[PDB]
Order: sequence, then C-alpha cells, then structure tokens
Amino acid sequence: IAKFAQKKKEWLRMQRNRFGEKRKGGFVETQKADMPPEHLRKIVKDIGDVSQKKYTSDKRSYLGALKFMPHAVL
Amino acid sequence: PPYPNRAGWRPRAPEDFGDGGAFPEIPVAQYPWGKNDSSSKSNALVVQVDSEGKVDYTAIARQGHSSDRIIHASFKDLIPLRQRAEAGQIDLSRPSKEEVEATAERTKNALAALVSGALAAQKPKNVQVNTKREATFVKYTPSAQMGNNTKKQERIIKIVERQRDPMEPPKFKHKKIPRGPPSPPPPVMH
Amino acid sequence: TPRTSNLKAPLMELSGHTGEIFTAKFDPTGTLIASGSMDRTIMLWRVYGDCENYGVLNGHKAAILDLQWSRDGDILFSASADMHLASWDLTTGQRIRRYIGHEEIINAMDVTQRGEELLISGSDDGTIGIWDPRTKNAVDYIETDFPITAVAVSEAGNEIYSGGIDNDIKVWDIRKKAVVHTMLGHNDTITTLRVSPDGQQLLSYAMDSTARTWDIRPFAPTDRHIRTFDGAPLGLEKNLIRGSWSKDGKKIAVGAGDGTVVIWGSDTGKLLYKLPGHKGTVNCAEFAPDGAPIILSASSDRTMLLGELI
Amino acid sequence: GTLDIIETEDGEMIAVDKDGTFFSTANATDFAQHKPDKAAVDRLVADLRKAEEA
Amino acid sequence: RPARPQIDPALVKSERPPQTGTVFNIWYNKWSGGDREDKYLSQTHAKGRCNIARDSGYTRADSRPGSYFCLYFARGICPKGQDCDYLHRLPTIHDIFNPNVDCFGRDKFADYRDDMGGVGSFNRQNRTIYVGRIHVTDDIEEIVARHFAEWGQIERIRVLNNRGVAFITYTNEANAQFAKEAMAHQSLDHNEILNVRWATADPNPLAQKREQRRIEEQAAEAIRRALPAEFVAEIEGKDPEARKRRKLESSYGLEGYEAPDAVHFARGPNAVNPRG
Amino acid sequence: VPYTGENLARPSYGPANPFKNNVLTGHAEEMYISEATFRAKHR
Amino acid sequence: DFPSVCENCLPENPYVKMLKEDYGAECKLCTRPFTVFSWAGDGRAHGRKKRTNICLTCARLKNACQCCIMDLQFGLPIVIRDKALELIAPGPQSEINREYFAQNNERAIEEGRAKTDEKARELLRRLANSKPAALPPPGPKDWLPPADKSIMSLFITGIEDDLPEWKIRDFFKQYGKIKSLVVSHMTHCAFVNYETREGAEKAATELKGRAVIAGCPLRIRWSIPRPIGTMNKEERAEMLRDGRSAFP
Amino acid sequence: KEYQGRKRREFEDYIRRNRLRLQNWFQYAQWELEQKEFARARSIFERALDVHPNNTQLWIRYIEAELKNRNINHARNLLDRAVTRLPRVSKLWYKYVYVMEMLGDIPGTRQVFDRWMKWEPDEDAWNAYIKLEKRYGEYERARQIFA
Amino acid sequence: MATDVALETTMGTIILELYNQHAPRTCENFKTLAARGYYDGTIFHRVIKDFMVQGGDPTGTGRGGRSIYGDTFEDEIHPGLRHTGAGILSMANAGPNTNGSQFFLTLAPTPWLDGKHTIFGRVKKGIRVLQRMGLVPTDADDRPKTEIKIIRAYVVG
Ligand SMILES: [Zn+2]
Ligand SMILES: [Zn+2]
Repeated sequence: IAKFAQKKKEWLRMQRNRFGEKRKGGFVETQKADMPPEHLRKIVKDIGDVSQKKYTSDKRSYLGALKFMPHAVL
Repeated sequence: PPYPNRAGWRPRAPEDFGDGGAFPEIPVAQYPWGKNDSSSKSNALVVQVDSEGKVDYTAIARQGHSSDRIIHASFKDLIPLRQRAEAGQIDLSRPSKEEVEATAERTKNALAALVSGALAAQKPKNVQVNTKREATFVKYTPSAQMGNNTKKQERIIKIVERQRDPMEPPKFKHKKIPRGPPSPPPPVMH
Repeated sequence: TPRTSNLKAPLMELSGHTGEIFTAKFDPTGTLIASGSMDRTIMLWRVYGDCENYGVLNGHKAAILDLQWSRDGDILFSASADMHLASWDLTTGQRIRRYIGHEEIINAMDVTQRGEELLISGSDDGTIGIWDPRTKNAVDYIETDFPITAVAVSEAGNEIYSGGIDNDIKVWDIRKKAVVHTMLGHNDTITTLRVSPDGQQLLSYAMDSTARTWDIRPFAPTDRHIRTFDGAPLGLEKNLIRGSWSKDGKKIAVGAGDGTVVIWGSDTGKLLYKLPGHKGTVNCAEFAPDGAPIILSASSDRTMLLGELI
Repeated sequence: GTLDIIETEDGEMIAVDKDGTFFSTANATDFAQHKPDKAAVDRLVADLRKAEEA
Repeated sequence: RPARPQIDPALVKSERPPQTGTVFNIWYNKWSGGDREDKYLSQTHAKGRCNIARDSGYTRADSRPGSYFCLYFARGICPKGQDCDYLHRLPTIHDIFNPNVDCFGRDKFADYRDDMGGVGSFNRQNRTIYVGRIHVTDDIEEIVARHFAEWGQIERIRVLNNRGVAFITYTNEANAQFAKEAMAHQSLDHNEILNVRWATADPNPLAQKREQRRIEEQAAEAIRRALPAEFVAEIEGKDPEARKRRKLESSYGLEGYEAPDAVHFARGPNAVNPRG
Repeated sequence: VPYTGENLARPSYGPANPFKNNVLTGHAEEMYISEATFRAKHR
Repeated sequence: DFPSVCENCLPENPYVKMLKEDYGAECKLCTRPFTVFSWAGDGRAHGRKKRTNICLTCARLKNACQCCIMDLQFGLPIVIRDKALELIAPGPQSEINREYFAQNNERAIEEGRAKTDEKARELLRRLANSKPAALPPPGPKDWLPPADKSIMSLFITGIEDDLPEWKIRDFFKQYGKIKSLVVSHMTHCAFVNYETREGAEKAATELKGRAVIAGCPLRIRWSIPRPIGTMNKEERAEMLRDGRSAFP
Repeated sequence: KEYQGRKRREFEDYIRRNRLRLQNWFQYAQWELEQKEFARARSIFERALDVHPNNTQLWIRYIEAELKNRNINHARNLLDRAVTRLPRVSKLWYKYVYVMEMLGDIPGTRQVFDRWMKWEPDEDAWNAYIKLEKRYGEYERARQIFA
Repeated sequence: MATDVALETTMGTIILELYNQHAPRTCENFKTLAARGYYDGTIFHRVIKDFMVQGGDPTGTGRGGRSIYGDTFEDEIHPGLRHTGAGILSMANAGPNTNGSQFFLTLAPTPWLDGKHTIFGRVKKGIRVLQRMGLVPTDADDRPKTEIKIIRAYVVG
C-alpha cells in the first residue's frame, strides 16, 4: 500500500483523464453560448465607419463579408 | 618477383607492378595505376563506364533527366529489335487482366484526386472552414544542429490546420511569370 | 516465398475505425473477427471470402477496452470504460444486456469457455467481477486494494490469474474468494495474462517490456518462472498490450510500441519474427485459433493487419 | 604500364598497347585532361579570325 | 528601477494626419485630391527622444525571456512605462538577433527600400547608418561623436563635411538599428531634421577589404566552433607539433601514405579517425 | 520472410564507408499516439 | 509536409504544438506563397508565434533554416556563409527573375531532375591563417600640462585602420570621464575631450604622450580641438610616421 | 551601364515579340560578346537553344563564340553536346574533328572519329578518317578503317 | 605458394594471386568456392570509388555469404600483410572472426583496416578491369546501377 500508493494515484488519474466520458475528444466540450448584446453593440460602435488606421487587419475581412451580404438582407 | 620471396623488392612504377596489384607484404603505399594528386573542385562530369567497360557519352545524353526516362541515344536504338543480337524471342503480349486492373486502380486514384482538386477549385465550398479539424502527429527524430554534433531529444509534433476567418478573401495577388525551359531535348534519331 | 493460407493476400489491411483499436479477437472457429475501439464501437469482419465488414455494434459510452466471444460464436461480450460489460447477440447485431456494478474503468475481461460459461472482469476500483451471462447483477466480486489491468481464467475454471498495478500475478481461488499464491518477478504493471492452449503455462506481458512465461501445472518449484522473452519495448503510451499463444503453443506473440508485433518460440526463446506494419503502438496480437499461420495485429493506427506466417 | 616493349625472334622493339588507348583517347579515362598547346589555340583562333575577316 | 513613461496618452491619442487633400481615403488612410510635391518636401521634426539614465528601466519584457526592444521607446514616444511588453534598454554586445528580424521584432527583408530607409535587409549584414542633413560647422565631428556614443558602441565614425554626412558603423547590428530609429528626424546641437538611413556598401577598397576580412573572420569563427580544436590545429598547420601529428595520423601506419582530407576529417561516430 | 529473426539478425558485411533523412533537418515520420498521451507529456 | 526548422528555433518543450496554414505567407526570398508552420514560443512573449519565413524550396536551395534563415551547417547568415565560402552558389533577386528561378528549380526538383563544403571551409581556414629626418620623441613640453586650463582636448597620433573607438573609449573611460572622442582613421588622428580637468591632467601625466593600446603605439599630447579636414597624403603619411616614431 | 541597359531592353523586347527569329537571338548574343559578358552571351545562346534545340546554325554560332574567345573547354563541351543532340548532322561531326586536329590532339581527333563511326556515317566520313590516318602515316590503321 | 583464380566478369578477366603461405584457410576457402562454382553469375554488390569493390554475395544484398567451414571462421591477421594499395584482396566481415564468403578488394591504399581484415591475395592481371569496375556509376547505397557480375570463377595452378 505505502509503496504503490502514488503509482495507484497517477494510474487512476491518467486512466480517468484518458478514458473519461467527459473527454471523448481529448478536451472537455461545451455548447456554444450566447454573448451579451452589449458586446456586439460595442464592436459595431468601435469600428464605426472603418476610418481609423487601427482596423486595417479587419478591412480585408469586412470587405470580404460583402460576398455574404445577400444572406443578411434576406 | 614471385611469391613469397619479395623481401627487399620495392616497386617504383606500374612497370614494376606489371599488370598491376599492390604487394601487401611490402610496407610502403603502392599505386598500381598511378597516384591521384587531388581533384581541385572541377565542374566536369565524372567520366563513367558502361556495362562492358567503355567510356560512356550517354551521360551527356541523360544530363538533367531522371533515371527512368527512356532516352534513345545510340545507333542500337535505330536497328530493328528482331535484328538486335542481344535478343532472340520478343514477348509481344498486351498485359493481363490483373495488371490492367492494377493500372486502372492506380490511375483512377491519382485522377480522382485531381478531379476533386478541380471540383473544389471550380466551386469554392462557400465557407472555407472544415469541421473535421483533427491533429496530425509527427515523430521527429532530429539531425544534429547548425554547429553542434551532440545528439538531442526526439520530438513529437502536433500539427493542426489553422482556423482562418471565413470572410477573408485570398491574401496574395497573382503574378505572370514566363514558363520555364523544357526538359533537356532528346537526341534527334534520324 | 510460398502461399500458406486461403486469403486474398499474404497480408491485408482492415481500416474503418475512427479511433485507436484497443482490442481485436478471433472467432473460436477462426473465421470472424471482432474489433473494439475508442470510437466506442465494435466492428465485425469475415476473414475469408475476400474480407467483409459485416457488422457494427454501437451502444457503449466510452472506449472498448476488451472483448471476448462465447464458446460457439453467437454472443460477444465486451468490457468498456463506461464502467460496463455488455453481451451482444450477433445474429441480430443487438445488445442483449449490460452488466453493471463496476465503479471505475474495466481494464480487462475474460470468459470461461468450458464447463459452464462465466464472465470475469478486472477493473481499476480494485475489483474482479464474477458475472453470470444471464443476470445484470454480479454473482461475485473479489475486492483487492489495487487496480487490476489483466485477468485470465484457469482451464479448470475456478482459479483467476490477475495482474495490476502491484506488479504481482495473483492467483485466486473463486470459491474461497481468496488468493492462493503470487507469482513474482515483474517490475511494472501487467498488461496481458493468457494461458497456453494445452494449459500448463501462462504468458504475461508487463510494462517493463518483458514477456514472461510461467508454469501453471500444480507440481512446480518455488520459482515458477519459465522464461523471460525480450524484444518488444513498451513505447511512450501506457497501453495494455495483449499477446497470445499459437494454437499449437510453440509460438508466442505480443505487440510493441514501435509498431511491431514480436513473435518468439515459447519452447526455445529465440526471436522468430519482428513483423512491422503499424504507426502507433500495437495494442493486440492474436494468432488464428484454427491452427492457421494467420497472425492479426491491431494498433492505435485506426487499422489492423492480418497476415500469414510463410 | 599500358605499353609492353617486347623483342621477338628477330630482336626488334615492338610496342604492345595493353588497352587500345595509345592512338585514341576514346576508351581512355583521362581523355578530358589534354590541355592543348598555346600555339595550337592561337592557330585555331587565327583561323577563325581569318574566316570572320573573309 | 521601473520604466518611466516618456509622454502621456493625452497626446498619444490616435487621429488623422492633417488634411492635405479633398477627401480622406479610408482604405489606405490617406488624403486624396491634393498634390505630390507637398509629400516630398514634408519631413517634420521628431516629437521626442529617449534617455538611458532617465527613461531606460525594467518592464514585463525584462520579466519575459526572449523578447524585443521597444521601437517607441527608441523613438522616445513610449507612454507605456513599466507596462510595455518590449524592452526599454539599449542592446549590449550580448544582444544578438537572427537575420529574419531586427532588434524591434520587425521583419527584415530580402531587399532595401530604394531610399535605404526602414527595417533593413538580411541579404547584407549592415552595421552602418548614414546621417544626412547636418548643419555644416567645425564642431560637427565632436557633436556626432558625442550623440552616437550616447546611442551605442562604435567601430568606425566617418563624418564628411562637404555635404554634412556622418557614416557611423557600430559593432552590433542591433545597435545600428536602434541608432537609426532613435536618431531619425532628431536634431543635433542645431535644430535640424536628420536623414538617418542605411548606408550603401562603401566604394573605398580599403573598406571593401576590411568588410570581406570581417566576413571570413566571422565565418571561420563559426567553422572553428563547428570543428574540434584538434582538427582545427591539424588543418591550420601553423605549428610543427600539430603538423607532425597531421603526418602521423594521416599515415595510419604505412610510411608515405598522406591520407585524403575527406577520409581523415570525415566526422562521424565510427568512420576512420578516433577523433570522431 | 524478410522479417524472420535470422534475416534480421544477419548484419550487412564489409567495412564502413570512410567518406536516410527525408527532412532537411532530421527524420520525420507520421505517428499515431493518443491525444491524452500528448497532452499529459506536454503538461 | 513538415517544416525544416532547426532545434534552437524549435521550442525547448520536446512536444510541439504547430499551426499549419496553406498559402499562409509570401516567401521572403522568392515572393511566392507557401505553407506556413508556426509555433508558440517558450516564454509567452507577446510578439507572435515563431513561423517559417521562407519556402521549403528556398530552404533546400540555400541550405537554410526555414525560420531563422541561417545556414544549416554552421549557423551563419546565408549571405555570410556564401560570401566567405562563395563557391557554393549565387542567387537571383531581380523581380521576375527570382520567381522564374524558384519555379524552375521547384518543378525540376519535384519531377526528379536537378557533404559538399568540407573542402571549402578547410580552404577558408588555410587562407585566413595565411596572414596579411627622424622625428624626435616627445619632450618635457610635450608631457607637461600647459597653464591654459581652457585647453581640454588631448590629441592622439598615428592611428591604424583597425583601431576602434569602443576600446579607445573604454581605456580612456577607465582613466577618466570623457565628454567626447573623435577618431579619424582616414587621417590617423584623434581628439579627446574629457569632462574633468583633473582627470584629463592625471591621465595625460600617467601616459606622458605614450600609450600602448592593443599593440598600437600612440602619441598623446595636448592640442587645441581642431576640425580634421581633407589633409594632404604627405600630411597623413607624416602623421603615421609620427605615431610610429612615438616609440624609439 | 545606362547604354547597356537600354540595349539589353531593346534586344529582349524583340525576343519577346518574335522568339522564333534566330537573328534576334544572334545579334543579342554577339553584342554581349562584344561587351565581354561571356556569362550573359552564354545564357542568351542557351535560351536560344531552348527555343531552337535542333538548329545547326545556332549550335555552330555558340561553339564558334567559345572558340573565338579561346574558351576551349566550354567549346568542347558544346561539341559533345551538339553531336549528342544531332548525331546525323555531319557538319557538327566535321567541325569537331577539324577543331581537334587544329588543337593538335590527334588522339582526340581519333576519338571523335571513332564515336562518329559508331554512328555509322556516310562514305565521306569514312573517307575522311582514312585520309586522317594516311596524313599521319598509319597505313595499318587506315587498313582497319577499310575493313 | 601462390594460386591463380580467374574471375571472368562482364568488364574483363581478373587473375587473382592467392597467398597460401600467409592466410591458408581463407585462401583454400576461396579456391573451393570458386571450384564448386559458388561465384558463377554473382554480382559486385558494392562499389565505392577510391575505396573498394566488394563481391561474392550470392544473394546480392550484402548480408548473405556461406563459407565452407559451416557459416563463419576466424580472422587471420598476419602482421606482415597490410592494405597497402589498389587491387588487394581481403575478406569482408561483419565483425571480428566473422569471415564468410564475400570478398572485399581495395581500389586504393586503405591502411585503417589492418587488424580487422584478412589479406589473402592480390590481382596478378586485370588491374584496369578493376579500375573501370571502380569507375562504374552507383546509387546512394553504393550499389552499381550498371550491373557487374562475375560470369565464372575458376582456378589455375
Ligand atoms: Zn521561396
Ligand atoms: Zn532556425
């Protein structure tokens, strides 16, 4: 007992971590949640018209999302 | 001198070697066909020989191709096969069903991969993200270092494809480059 | 390079699992194969004909860590890390029932083939469940104080050889629920325990990369260890590698973490084969039970290799 | 050692090429180290210059 | 000491350039509808400068190993203080960087900008900056020596008086990069807008010889680190003891063998030489 | 047949060359370890 | 499908988490798009991930690490390696020349057509170890400090091309406090403006117009700070012989 | 360098308009030879050989540029390449045997002739090789050539 | 005590002078293998330029080779014989006292194999045949792409 106690402890730890039902992909999976509406509100208020030089790395995606604008209208 | 009374004998030239062969019982370095001084990084092709020991210029013919490229370069390729002395009975049979089906499978796989490539190019898949974004593992035994020859630890690499933003256009403008030169032109066997 | 079996090829590859294959077992007649894998599934193949995945069994909530057949090949039993055993009717491909009562991951199980049929299970709660394959409730359970990773049943049907964390092969009597004696000599945790087809010797493979053959017949000296075969290193995964004996008992195979199934001669001790073919650790290595030279290797490659020993 | 100087029954110098590379640098492994004489190179160059002038 | 703030974010707010056009282009963030001459001549004075004694200190980059220096600290316009993620310090001689990046973490290029401004090139290990637009007086050499000695450690200062241009060659490329970024648009003892660029390769053949000799010195240093000291001594052959070891070890028994260099120095575990 | 213990035991003859990586800096091989194994060793 | 990255650019952790992005960046060398491999470093530095910066084709053609762009055999910058051991290979850098060269090499290598520098660096070390009226000595007026305390500048004579200001400044800094130090290798001249008059006087009294700096004899005296102009070739020649004749 | 860049631009504009015109290639390479840019002229000749791989006039121009500027080893490499490329063009074989006899390598001349005879040329080449051996006095070698 | 052994190969004929006074067991092993015909149609599986030509393997791979004293026999390092130059016949071995059937043969002076290889002959004729066998082209594992085989080996005395 007193000589295999740790070997038992990490064996149980490793087996439970590897073969638990909660980690059947290597990680604990959760459902995608909703954010606060104030988060989306702050994002659009900050980017505004896309005029400040901070948002260039966003400019390529913003204009790229123009391809998907017809879905948003529908 | 004959074997084994070559004691005191000490050769000076390939004359003294005769038709060659160093004498192991003489404790001096021997050169039955002459000393090699050096080779001061010439850019020349290495002179090679063919199956029966003659100097070969098909190296010039084959320079810049792969090993399995069929290149006709000799008068022998212009003599009808049934008159080539090296052959007596030529097997002119189309391959069997198993070889044809093995060929059809191999080529159907390669062409199917190219068809999937062409289809995914012709129809970009609306959103270019994949849900099945699993990881590859790579075992990675390293070589030494830039400057160190000490051995160091074996490496497990977890490679995942990066989550790219689905709204992004392609990053780089394409360019016009002239097409490169052909593969080295074959000998004209007229 | 001759032809020594009625296969389509001297070596075939069976793929289709979407996770590490932890176990793969032959039919008692040696014509069907059941493979249990960490995608929580069991795949059922026919070795002859050409090869055909004829069955998929679903229902387990975690990895399939072990499986066994019935005496005649109509019921399949399987132990899984959802803390459950299960029995499956293979004519309808449907789960007969689940055996509940284990509290941790069920590492190993064995089935008693002669006399009257039983189920033996070894699990990390330090328990050896004795199950009748008609009731969901356990007939008995041996209560140790260390996790158990490999179990086997004596041919007599009332001794259980069990090895686990404690590196000692404990032989228990069922009716006493008590340890007869402990074979000693392994240094790391026993991953497989298997009796020979004639029944007088015991293969054990542990995580110290030594496959030891022990004596089983009641008349034996104090040191019951016959031989310590080497040639199969444990890799970097702490998997439960499962070896086997040949049908004639002269050959002895285990899997090895460098992707190699290693076969020795049980009588002599020389490395007969070191067959490659896998890119993960080879978790299972099974000789065909009908006396064929067919070897089966199942790895954490999501595939298995079924070859002949020419 | 590629030439044998022999004397027959008439007692005369006969040279024997053991290989066939005395007269031709074909089959000679050292065919690529004949560095030509400077006078020969000058004569060839002056030949080409004369052709150009004509 | 903690890193002090150099200026305040009240004047490090982000806002447009002053209007030099009809309409502001939001993609390129530039004014449009104007002219081209204005841009050419407009090169304003620097808004700050940094001090080793007063400003340079410690930060979260001194906490974090293997990080870069702060470009805005080099320009003297870093209001972040201790909360900056980049070092507030002059590089020492032990601060080396790979060819693909500079001391500020900005990527280096295969080429130069056609005005020799910017980050630099990994296709030339340039340690020489070019300081133009200097007011031509007689104390210019003293002023250049004082200010650039404050900015780092110097191998060669070459100041021309005709056009008022100082070529400064530091001994560390990181020091050269820091000096260029810290002296661009700043002023000497007179109020002037310094044009600090990367210097071109020196057409003086003495400088060509010394640069080439430094290239072989650095490379041979790398070779001698790569090779064992005993192969180094045997190949160098400047001393007769290593020379006679070279003859004996290349003989390997037989007299007059003189083994090939490839066979004798072919390194490996078990190749030929016990020196391996 | 090539993987028989005798065939693996017999070594290649001859003296060594006095004068096979697929990556320019080492040897890389595709591998199939478990995700839990990688995460635990990395931790 | 796996990067050619050296072990110092790789993390210290033997278990590597890489991100792979097809067409992720332009190659810095050939300006073609290539698959980028990137990994988070060792210290959670802000920065970015360390990534491959050149393609595998350019790494194979220049024998370079794909992150650091240093030579895989010695740890040198590619330009330094090939300049010193230039007999390996050149390379093109004009615009469509460099894409054309890279596309032709990549197509050749991939369709089959197409350890080498031991001799080159053996030769380099052989080459590098192949090595490359009388003026009066200074007098009592030369080592005696003048009464004009406004004159602060010391004057150094006979400077070789390979004499650097960092060791000159370290030597005069361990003596005294320096305000400025001007050294012209073109005219073999130097001026030193100290900060402390007492320190300058005691250092010049210690040296007496004579100094041994890295095997170079130097004559130091007092002089008015003067702009070093475009001196005559005879002027700098006599300047050099004065520096040499500082030691008899 | 300004003038050279202007000329190089006009030459390569005409190569882009009509790469099939040998005179475009020829004048470009001759101008670089006149500028003593032998690497540049060689590169032009090789790009011309990529467009016209089997052109006897082009092969002769390249070989003669090397021989005129005394690059004998470059020229002999070109001669081996050319008679490999075009082994039934007797002009290239005659140029190669003539060049070796000018250089005074009579064994080299015999080597080139032996390779030609392997290709089994016409009667004029067999006659030329008999006349080589008669020129240098080897009547037994000429007897072997008649066999 | 010298014995001739003729190896008719595809590139000419090698005449081998075998040293019965110095390495008798290895020499008579070579005689018996050649006389039985164990070398007929057997290829030279390794050629390394300026080092070596190795042959005698009937499997052509470099792990085979079956001697006449069972499987292997002992090394005969007579201290008067060294690998002094080109064309020197020795026995290729995996390690010490592991001589089988494959014969090493130096194309160059290789005096770092003394003490571990058994010299038992030389070439008496055919040194240019050996030189061109050294000049054939090979692959990464030193095997000749252009195929060299001993057509027939026999004994002359
Ligand atoms: Zn590139
Ligand atoms: Zn690197």
